[PDB]
This record gives sequence, structure tokens and C-alpha cells, in this order.
Amino acid sequence: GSSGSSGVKPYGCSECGKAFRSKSYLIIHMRTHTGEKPSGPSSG
Ligand SMILES: [Zn+2]
Repeated sequence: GSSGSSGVKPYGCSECGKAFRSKSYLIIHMRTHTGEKPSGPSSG
């Protein structure tokens, strides 16, 4: 038995699959998806 945290947030982008404690953070990020070059560091 060891530390077992769930860690959840009201926001979780689907395109890449990230999260942002705050909404603003998400939007600012979406920019990448919306605009060209949506998939960057998201390799696998
Ligand atoms: Zn994303």
C-alpha cells in the first residue's frame, strides 16, 4: 500500500488529453489545436 491519489479537474482537453486547474489555461492551450500545428509533443 502506497500513496494513491486520483487527481481530477473540471477541465480536460480531449485533442491531446491534458488538464488545467483553471479554464483560462485550457483555452490558451487550445490555441495550438485550433491553429495549424495542432499535434506537437504529443507523440505517444
Ligand atoms: Zn489539447
